[PDB]
Amino acid sequence: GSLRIAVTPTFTSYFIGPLMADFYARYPSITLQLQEMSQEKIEDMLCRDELDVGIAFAPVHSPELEAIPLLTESLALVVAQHHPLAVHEQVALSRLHDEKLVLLSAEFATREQIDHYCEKAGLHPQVVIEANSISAVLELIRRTSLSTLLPAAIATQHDGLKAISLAPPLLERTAVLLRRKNSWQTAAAKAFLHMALDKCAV
Amino acid sequence: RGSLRIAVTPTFTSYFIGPLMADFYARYPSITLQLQEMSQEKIEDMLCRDELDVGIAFAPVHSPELEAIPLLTESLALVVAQHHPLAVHEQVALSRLHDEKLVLLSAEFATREQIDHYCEKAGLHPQVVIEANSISAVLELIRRTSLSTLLPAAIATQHDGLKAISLAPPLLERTAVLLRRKNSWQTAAAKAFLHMALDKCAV
Repeated sequence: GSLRIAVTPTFTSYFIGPLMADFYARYPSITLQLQEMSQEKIEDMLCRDELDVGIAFAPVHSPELEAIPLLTESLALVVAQHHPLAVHEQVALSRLHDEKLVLLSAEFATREQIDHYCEKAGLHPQVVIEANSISAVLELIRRTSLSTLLPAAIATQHDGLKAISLAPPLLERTAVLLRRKNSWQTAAAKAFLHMALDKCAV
Repeated sequence: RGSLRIAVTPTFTSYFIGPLMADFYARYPSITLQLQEMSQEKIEDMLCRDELDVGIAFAPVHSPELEAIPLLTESLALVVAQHHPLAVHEQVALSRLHDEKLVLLSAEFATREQIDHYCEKAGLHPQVVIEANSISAVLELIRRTSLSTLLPAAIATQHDGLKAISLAPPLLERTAVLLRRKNSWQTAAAKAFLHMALDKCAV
């Protein structure tokens, strides 16, 4: 194998795709392996040299891993263009109380965070639908007048979808690139790192 | 105004379940829905333990306590972007796979397993340059490259930039099925769901 990549669920919906596409077009000779998994798994596998690169969020728990700040992803209210709030670019955080949501199941870290900071903010929106797949959530949102909580970037990837900013912010996480320290990377791994970083410089 | 737990195999998530769940929700907004995609072995098991109300997978069903209602016929196609050299065709010879550089689902997936099986059976050994454990990742990769993939043609009708090329002869054809535990009485939500799923397939 030439390059094993693992990322937490959300990056699969807007980040890793465009990146691996570019990487492949540049170094077609390198075969790629991509797996979306929980940060615990990514960290574990990187320590066991079962993965070359990882993408997750701070803080990193394993001391043997190095973390390179990638980007700051903040959750937003993702809706269809026909959702009554779509007319806005930003709405009060208090708007969530009346939102009927479609959320990822507890399995996902994002959901976990949503629950934590919602209760923290005194917000208890009604979860009418739950799914264990981001795409399913997006699919349901496109066809309904419901909403979801996901990083804003995912919305820029779909026309019928729009990300509404929350004021004040519910959750903001720092995306990071993970690799095992004191471990020499292949030329592929290094070019990967570089490219990932060049993409977040815009 | 209660609940309804649904589970489907990976491929249905990318074209079937979404539109159906949205319709069901608009029709019966009081019912809270639970959707989970997983291996058929898990769906079957969970249905047996009354942990799921409805399942969607393929024939043959292994568990004898489960009932199986034929839903539709899903056949694998070569899915590519519109800028893919073969996109101009609607159907191509199965032999064209030898020259295709693919992006496929990993072994974890049943579809992948099937592909590897019938490919070998057909004497086809295409080169897999990229593997992922998510259909969306595969599709995302195909849209931005000139690579192809093997997935049920329907998936393509959900994306503009994508197109499904029919294979002649066909590589794989599976029978989609609705799963529920027999001798088990369904809720009104479960029943209405079953109905809607069938109305959508002209079944």
